[PDB]
Amino acid sequence: VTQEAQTFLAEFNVRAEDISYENSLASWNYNTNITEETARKMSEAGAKWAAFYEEASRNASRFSLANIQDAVTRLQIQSLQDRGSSVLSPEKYSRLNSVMNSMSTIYSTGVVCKATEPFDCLVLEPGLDDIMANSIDYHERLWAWEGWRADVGRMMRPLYEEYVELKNEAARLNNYSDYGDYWRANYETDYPEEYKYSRDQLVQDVEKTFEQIKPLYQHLHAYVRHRLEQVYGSELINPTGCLPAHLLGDMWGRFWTNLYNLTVPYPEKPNIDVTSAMAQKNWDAMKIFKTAEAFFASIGLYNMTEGFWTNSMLTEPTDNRKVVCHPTAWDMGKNDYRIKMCTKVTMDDFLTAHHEMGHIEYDMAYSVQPFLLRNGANEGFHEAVGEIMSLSAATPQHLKSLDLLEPTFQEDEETEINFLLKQALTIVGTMPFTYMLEKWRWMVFNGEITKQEWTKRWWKMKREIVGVVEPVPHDETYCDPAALFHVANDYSFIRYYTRTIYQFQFQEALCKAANHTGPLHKCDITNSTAAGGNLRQLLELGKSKPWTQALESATGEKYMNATPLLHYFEPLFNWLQKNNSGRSIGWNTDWTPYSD
Amino acid sequence: VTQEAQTFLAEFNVRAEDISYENSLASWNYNTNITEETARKMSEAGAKWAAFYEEASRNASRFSLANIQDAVTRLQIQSLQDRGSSVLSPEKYSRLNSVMNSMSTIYSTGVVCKATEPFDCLVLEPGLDDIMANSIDYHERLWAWEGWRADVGRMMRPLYEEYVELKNEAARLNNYSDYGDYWRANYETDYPEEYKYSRDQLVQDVEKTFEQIKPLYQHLHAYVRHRLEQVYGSELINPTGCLPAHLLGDMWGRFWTNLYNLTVPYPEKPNIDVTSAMAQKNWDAMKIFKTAEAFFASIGLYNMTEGFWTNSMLTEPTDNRKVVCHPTAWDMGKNDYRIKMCTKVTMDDFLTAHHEMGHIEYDMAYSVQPFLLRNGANEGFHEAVGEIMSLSAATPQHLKSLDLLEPTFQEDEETEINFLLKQALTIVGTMPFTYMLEKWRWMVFNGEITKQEWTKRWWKMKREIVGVVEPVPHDETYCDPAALFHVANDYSFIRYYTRTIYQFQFQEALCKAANHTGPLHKCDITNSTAAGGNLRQLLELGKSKPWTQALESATGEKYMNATPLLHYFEPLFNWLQKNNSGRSIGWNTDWTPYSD
Amino acid sequence: DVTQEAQTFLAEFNVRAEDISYENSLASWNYNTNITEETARKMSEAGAKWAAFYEEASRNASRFSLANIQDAVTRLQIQSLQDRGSSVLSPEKYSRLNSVMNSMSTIYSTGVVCKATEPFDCLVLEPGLDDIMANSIDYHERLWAWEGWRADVGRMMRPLYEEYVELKNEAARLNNYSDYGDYWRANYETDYPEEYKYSRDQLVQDVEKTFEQIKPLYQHLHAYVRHRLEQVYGSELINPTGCLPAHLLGDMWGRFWTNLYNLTVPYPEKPNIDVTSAMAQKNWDAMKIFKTAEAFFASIGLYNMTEGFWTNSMLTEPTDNRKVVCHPTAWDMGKNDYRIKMCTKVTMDDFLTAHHEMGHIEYDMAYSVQPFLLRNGANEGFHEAVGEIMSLSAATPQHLKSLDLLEPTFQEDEETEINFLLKQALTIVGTMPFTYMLEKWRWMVFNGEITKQEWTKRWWKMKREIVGVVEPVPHDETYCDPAALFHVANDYSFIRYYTRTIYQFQFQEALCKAANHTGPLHKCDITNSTAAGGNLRQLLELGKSKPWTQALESATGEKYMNATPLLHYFEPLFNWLQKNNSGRSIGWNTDWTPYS
Ligand SMILES: *[C@@H]1O[C@H](CO[C@@H]2O[C@@H](C)[C@@H](O)[C@@H](O)[C@@H]2O)[C@@H](O[C@@H]2O[C@H](CO)[C@@H](O)[C@H](O)[C@H]2NC(C)=O)[C@H](O)[C@H]1NC(C)=O
Ligand SMILES: *[C@@H]1O[C@H](CO[C@@H]2O[C@@H](C)[C@@H](O)[C@@H](O)[C@@H]2O)[C@@H](O[C@@H]2O[C@H](CO)[C@@H](O)[C@H](O)[C@H]2NC(C)=O)[C@H](O)[C@H]1NC(C)=O
Ligand SMILES: *[C@@H]1O[C@H](CO[C@@H]2O[C@@H](C)[C@@H](O)[C@@H](O)[C@@H]2O)[C@@H](O[C@@H]2O[C@H](CO)[C@@H](O)[C@H](O)[C@H]2NC(C)=O)[C@H](O)[C@H]1NC(C)=O
Ligand SMILES: *[C@@H]1O[C@H](CO)[C@@H](O[C@@H]2O[C@H](CO)[C@@H](O)[C@H](O)[C@H]2NC(C)=O)[C@H](O)[C@H]1NC(C)=O
Ligand SMILES: *[C@@H]1O[C@H](CO)[C@@H](O[C@@H]2O[C@H](CO)[C@@H](O)[C@H](O)[C@H]2NC(C)=O)[C@H](O)[C@H]1NC(C)=O
Ligand SMILES: *[C@@H]1O[C@H](CO)[C@@H](O[C@@H]2O[C@H](CO)[C@@H](O)[C@H](O)[C@H]2NC(C)=O)[C@H](O)[C@H]1NC(C)=O
Ligand SMILES: *[C@@H]1O[C@H](CO)[C@@H](O)[C@H](O)[C@H]1NC(C)=O
Ligand SMILES: *[C@@H]1O[C@H](CO)[C@@H](O)[C@H](O)[C@H]1NC(C)=O
Ligand SMILES: *[C@@H]1O[C@H](CO)[C@@H](O)[C@H](O)[C@H]1NC(C)=O
Ligand SMILES: *[C@@H]1O[C@H](CO)[C@@H](O)[C@H](O)[C@H]1NC(C)=O
Repeated sequence: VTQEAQTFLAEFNVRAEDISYENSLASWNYNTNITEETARKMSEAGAKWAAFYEEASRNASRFSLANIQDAVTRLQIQSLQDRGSSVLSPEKYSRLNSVMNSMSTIYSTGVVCKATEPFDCLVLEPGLDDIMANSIDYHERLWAWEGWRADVGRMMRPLYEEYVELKNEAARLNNYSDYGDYWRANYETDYPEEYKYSRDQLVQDVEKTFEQIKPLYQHLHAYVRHRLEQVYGSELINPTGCLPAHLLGDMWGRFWTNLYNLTVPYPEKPNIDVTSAMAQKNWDAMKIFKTAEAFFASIGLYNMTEGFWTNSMLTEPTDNRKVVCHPTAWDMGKNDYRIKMCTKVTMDDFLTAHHEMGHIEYDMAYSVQPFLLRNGANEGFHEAVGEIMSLSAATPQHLKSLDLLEPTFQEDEETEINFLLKQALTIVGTMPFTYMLEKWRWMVFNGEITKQEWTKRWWKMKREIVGVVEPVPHDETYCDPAALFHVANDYSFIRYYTRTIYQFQFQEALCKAANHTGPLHKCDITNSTAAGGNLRQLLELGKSKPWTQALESATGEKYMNATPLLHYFEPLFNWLQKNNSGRSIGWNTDWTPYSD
Repeated sequence: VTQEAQTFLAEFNVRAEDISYENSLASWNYNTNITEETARKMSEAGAKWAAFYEEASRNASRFSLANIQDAVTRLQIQSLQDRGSSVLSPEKYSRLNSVMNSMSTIYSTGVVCKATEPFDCLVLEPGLDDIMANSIDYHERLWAWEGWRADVGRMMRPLYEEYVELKNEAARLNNYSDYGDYWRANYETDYPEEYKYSRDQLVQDVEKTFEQIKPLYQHLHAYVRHRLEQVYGSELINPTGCLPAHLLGDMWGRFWTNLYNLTVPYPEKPNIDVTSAMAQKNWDAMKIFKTAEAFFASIGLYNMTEGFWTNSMLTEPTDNRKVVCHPTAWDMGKNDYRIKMCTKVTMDDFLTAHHEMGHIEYDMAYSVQPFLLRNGANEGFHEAVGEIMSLSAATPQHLKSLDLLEPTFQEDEETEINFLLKQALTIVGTMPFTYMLEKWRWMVFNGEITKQEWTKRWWKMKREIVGVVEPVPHDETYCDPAALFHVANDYSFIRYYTRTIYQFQFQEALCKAANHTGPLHKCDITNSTAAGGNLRQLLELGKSKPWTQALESATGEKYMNATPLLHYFEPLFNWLQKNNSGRSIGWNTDWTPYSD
Repeated sequence: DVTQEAQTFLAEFNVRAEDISYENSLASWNYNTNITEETARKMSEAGAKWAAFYEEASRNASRFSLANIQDAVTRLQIQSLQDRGSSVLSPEKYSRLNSVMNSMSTIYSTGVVCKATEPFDCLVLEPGLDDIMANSIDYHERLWAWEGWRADVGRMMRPLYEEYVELKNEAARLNNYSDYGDYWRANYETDYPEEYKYSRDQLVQDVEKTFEQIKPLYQHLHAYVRHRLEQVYGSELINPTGCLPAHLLGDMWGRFWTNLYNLTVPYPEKPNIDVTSAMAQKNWDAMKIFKTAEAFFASIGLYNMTEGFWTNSMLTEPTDNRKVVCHPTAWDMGKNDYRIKMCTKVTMDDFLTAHHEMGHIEYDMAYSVQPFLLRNGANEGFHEAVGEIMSLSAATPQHLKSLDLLEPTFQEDEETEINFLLKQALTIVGTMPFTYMLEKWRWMVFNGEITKQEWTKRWWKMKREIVGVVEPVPHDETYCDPAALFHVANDYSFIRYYTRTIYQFQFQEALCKAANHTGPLHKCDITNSTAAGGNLRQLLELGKSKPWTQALESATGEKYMNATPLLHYFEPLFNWLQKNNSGRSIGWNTDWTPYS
């Protein structure tokens, strides 16, 4: 029984590595060389992965987990046993395909058109993304926002209602309750009793730690809301009500980082922008990577494979070749670590480079585990591992190490509150947003939000949870969640929440390992070797052991804990309490622009 | 002004000699003992030398060559009027030192790391090298080649471009069109008449002698090509196209010597194994350096000094201290001649013991000349002098005479063809590699090759002139010339080309003077006093007379002639004309390992 | 809310103002095509009617809170209109300034310097001193014209110039500007779209930031001319290591070095590219010039010329018909009236001028569709910049050969290319230090950084500092040498030429992108590129609706002035200038003057 399980697994893994290697290959050649053959050869290789993974999961299903003896085979044979969406019929399964594919190309090809002159039609990326990052014209930020919602979003709704049907349907067939139970199962460490964690206890710990985080945000919300008035006027911001989504710093208010210029604490102070110094010194892309390399190399982490320095696209491919420049790390496989990035000589990219080289390390580290176990402990682990590198690299003492800053930079509590704010805008402001978004999706798969309360219970949950109100009413011809890439591309979103909490559990366990004396935000893990130890011990695990066990072994705690996050931000917490003395620290759920 | 210039050289020759002797001291001390205190003192010495020669150079600039009658004092106040890198502003001097100082420490610290498992990083000092000399794995030789280029070659690229800009500015401040023009100032014997050689003439005559060698290079090329199809196989070697740069037997394809084992014409015959003959003759490093001086005194010349015996490092001083084991012959100045060498009992180091002592004798003959003229008649001479030596030493006449070859050793063609072949790998394989490397710098300093087409035009010349294609496509992010030490450490290269022609013009000259009749390759100048008389007259010259006069007085011809070489390699060619009847001398300059 | 009241006020202002300024352009067209006294009367009457309408309407608009206007467009108009300009000042101080301004302008036009020998005949600028300054090589004749233009006319300005700056500066402050230099620097201030802002300080920084980008280039062009001008004037009058004397630079100021080409021709035995002869043979009039220019615009996609253009425009000096302003200008008369004023000849310079002055007409006819108060180039330089990219493509020997102006057998070797590139530099690179330093000395005089007692004292310290030009005769505070320029006596800004010359190359590179032409930028013509011309249409159709920073982005990709495409253009000359500037210097001693 166990003999055949290891036999079958020994067969699969061989043809599997070889066939998804063809799929990393075909995908690379698409993203770096965007044409139509590459379009074909990518779906031609994806299809081969789908049907080999389909059949092999049916084969795998034959094996009863009760009659397996290895903790390691059970876990392999378990995960391969998830037919996921092949459980449904070929007609229904391809109706889910076309519906999912149409949602996708609707998103990709969207456009909202101006109202005068040539009726110029503008695309999300980057036209609309550019207006939502940099514009302060209330009515032009609205223009883009309600057009993206009433013209693409409208084109989403019927599709999404089928998607939800067919996804829920398939899900149930797999002994899950809704397609949100399917996704929660990523957090399920059932198997060791000391480390048992259910799908339920994910929903609970999510909300629980949000609540631990809610206060900080409400001072960030009350802060931003106030210097949002200075720019748009008292007519347009209710001092004490929810904030309009079009005014949040990108298309959805996913992040608030573009509202920095409007909400910088101490404006008369400089910044930590090294792009200046970086470049003064003829600096190039490699130097960014090769310094990222010596960071990890300093921690006793893995240098970069030769395949890495050849087969990566680290810079934009000069001319005549189109590229999905979004930074990405590919565990291509068969020992093929590559990074995709149209790198520039900027501080953002410098930290982005650290972040992406982190994902590789993780991929190299757990290269040792068998093919089916070579992924992060759970979904939000990869991301946390990545970002903690940016946490250390961005510090001023590390930037004084690399000569990218003169010993003149004063740690003025001003630039400390400047730095911490830009961080929270990004890192805090997304945690209600990401929680509410994936909640709604859970509650729709739940059926708690019936199909006739979608646009009602969405914008209600926006107002009550996130502090964010619609500037124009929406009926049920809109599908505001499918306004966002991940909702319409069949991607989970809770991970970005669980990234955030985990990365500060990590950063604190790591900055304890190196005698760190004081403010978390001034921690750099470099030259630790000791921290890197704990860091290597987790990363080489992939999914070999429950996410609970590796969180405890590296940090000391078996469970998601938002307290370390709250440490990383205490100075700013204290600051928002003291600035927002005369404001209420909360929001109304009855004021809307329309009601004003 | 003759009188004063003379009085000024009077002051300089004494001050100078004394200071660069302290340098020779410091630098030697670094190479016989590699610790911190030695490198520092070495650098402090290089300072005082560098400063002293600037002021000196500046004072000689005051003078006026055409108001100096004595060609001798003309000559001396000339070479003293050249600075370079010093003419540059006090701020740009540092920018050039750092640029090179990081280039050079980039090449020394260079590693490349695998992915197979414990990611193991390998330097090029004792490793990546071994992989290129001893390997048959296309993929691993690609692993090191491509990786050496995409870690280091790239890591040089923004540093070569600065060096090139700042160095051309110095050459031009020194009234030379560019840094190529600067470098070809060596060959300028434009002062004495009838012997004027202009710098651009070197360019033409290097090319004009190159063409004479194309027919021998191309057959040698087209033979190994076939020897490589039988190792790596027809879908890795194009039988009518270039040869992939990584299969060539060192890191750069510079010398094809380690390819003998693949390419040897008669692998069933025997090689010259005086090694084990030296082994059972209880030989030691001393006995080698003693049979070498005993050579140098049968050419009627001088034995070694007492300083050579006690100051030289001839046997590796164990590992109790660390040493630069590259074999160098040091003319330390103030009458002090040393050789640094990690001599073992290898037929090869027995040859390099003759070759390096050759340098010393040349050093000693011209010791009678004034300090600023105590150097070889041009760069090419000195590295040739020592070669005409090892040419004689290893010819089985000379070996039998040392009782190191059987009293009845037979010289059938099979052994004389295996011998000549192996040599031609060493000596003919690198004539194209060398003409084409130095061309490409020349056309970069000149401006003919622009930064947008630096590596496009690099690899295009590697194909046309050299018959050698890249295994991986390289873009403008690499700087493949600086993957090689000489390029990254600011060293002129054509000297290895001029050398290889000279050594054979010299050696026919001396085989004539020795009434040697027959194959040039079987010539020995031992117990030849007519030979040595000729060679001493040339050797005392130093740079006192035009290198043309020098080359004329000893060999008759006063310019480079590729035809003594075509004479030494004549049996080989006739063999490569018949052996390649079925092959196609030539190479397509289009096919690549990556075009299907 | 005020937007609506302001749109009513506009529409009532635009009708009547289009109506009056048309009369104003008419009156003054009638003046510059027919210079009687009745035409002076009517030109003044018309100017004063306008002046009244503008005092009268900028008052009516002063009471309009710009922040209370919703349209960027309808705000930008009301903003412009809100500048009283010089109308702010008293009735007494406005007439003062105007009369101070006229007597400056008339001194300039009527100024003479006389000879000193026989009937003491006196010379004028247009058909007099200019020729001496543009043909002569007799040092002491050039000194006569340059030095008599500054002690007759120049000194007739000084008191008027001091008065004018004090008056023009009150106006400034009363209009909320810190000096008059600020008022001027306004043109580049764009700050309505918050992604696309610019401040009057940023101009100063960026003019200085780009000028440094160009200094190395202008230095080698300076250092080449100086060696040439020694060759003529000898060693005692032109210091090899020092500033050129000021009366030896091509015209009365050295605004352009163009007329030194005869003296600094790189390869003077090649066939010249003056097409003046070929047109002479082919029997061209100006109508052929203007029709080939038209067709050029036609060829790119831009419009042909209106009837009103051909029948109204004076393109030829009136034969037997009164006096005329010859200087090429291009009149956007109003009411869809486009014309050109010019005294064209059959000479290439006018041929190019016909492309660059039909370019303002193309710009005009394009933004015609804009509102009246928005019918201008997005800043000073844009307008001149459009024309100068028309002359670029017109001036290439390739575009010249196509018109049969060059022989079909015109060897376009790199010697005529470097010959052609040098003449471009002599007009273009020569003038940028000229303009910057001058504007820099104007701005600082208005600042107060340059007090009255140091006007001339500072002026020549800046000539010696920024432009490498020294005065052959000492001057003092009874001079006002800067007011010997037309634009200084006639209150015209100047930084435009510096900004124009920077824009034209961001333009040319962006349009040669669209034109599918690769290679040296000097060889790009854009004729028959409907594509190139369409991009140029969507720029040109804007006028001033959107900010310039944003115009530059939508046309070149970039938002800020960039010296780089101008560096690419001249890059070949710049490498050639380095080689042919070897035993020379790259700079100037500020201390040496031809009298000290
Ligand atoms: C990681 O690699 C380093 C060497 O690579 C670096 O590359 C550059 C980006 C620059 O940072 C250089 O300083 C580095 O050299 C390894 O350190 C070297 O290892 C070799 C062989 O083990 C040794 O001979 C050298 O002396 C070392 N260099 C120094 C400066 O000490 C390091 O061991 C590698 N670590 C891992 C985990 O792969
Ligand atoms: C070079 O030295 C020899 C003697 O030293 C040699 O040392 C050893 C290498 C050994 O193998 C032999 O070659 C010699 O022992 C000089 O020759 C001797 O000179 C003396 C005095 O002039 C004479 O009486 C001896 O007969 C010579 N010995 C031989 C073997 O000929 C020789 O002069 C030296 N050469 C020069 C250029 O100084
Ligand atoms: C601009 O005018 C041309 C016609 O120009 C005439 O002929 C050319 C050879 C040139 O020499 C001009 O200076 C002449 O005045 C227009 O081309 C004509 O377009 C119409 C309609 O598009 C077509 O029927 C004719 O065949 C064209 N004439 C030729 C000779 O091909 C051109 O469209 C005008 N461009 C504009 C308005 O932008
Ligand atoms: C190699 O160099 C080191 C350092 O230059 C020598 O060590 C020094 O020896 C002297 C006298 O013996 C001491 O006073 C110094 O303090 C030593 N310095 C250091 C850094 O140890 C060493 O002697 C040299 N080795 C040989 C074999 O000569
Ligand atoms: C170059 O020439 C100058 C002038 O003759 C020498 O300058 C003097 O050098 C002495 C000794 O080095 C100093 O004591 C004086 O102070 C110097 N005087 C001046 C005016 O420079 C200089 O030494 C010469 N340099 C060389 C290397 O020969
Ligand atoms: C070519 O082949 C010979 C024998 O196959 C190799 O010779 C060995 O070389 C090493 C180092 O040079 C010596 O220490 C050994 O003693 C040699 N072996 C024998 C049997 O003599 C040689 O290494 C090969 N060359 C290459 C480039 O692989
Ligand atoms: C990109 O793809 C096209 C067509 O698929 C192909 O012709 C081209 O050579 C490719 N370029 C690459 C892979 O660099
Ligand atoms: C020029 O002006 C005078 C007086 O204003 C007038 O009489 C004459 O006709 C005018 N000529 C032209 C061509 O306008
Ligand atoms: C300014 O206001 C006066 C007063 O009503 C009006 O008569 C005049 O037309 C206005 N001038 C303009 C709008 O130029
Ligand atoms: C540079 O040196 C050569 C050699 O004499 C000379 O002919 C040339 O004129 C020198 N150039 C300068 C600018 O001094």
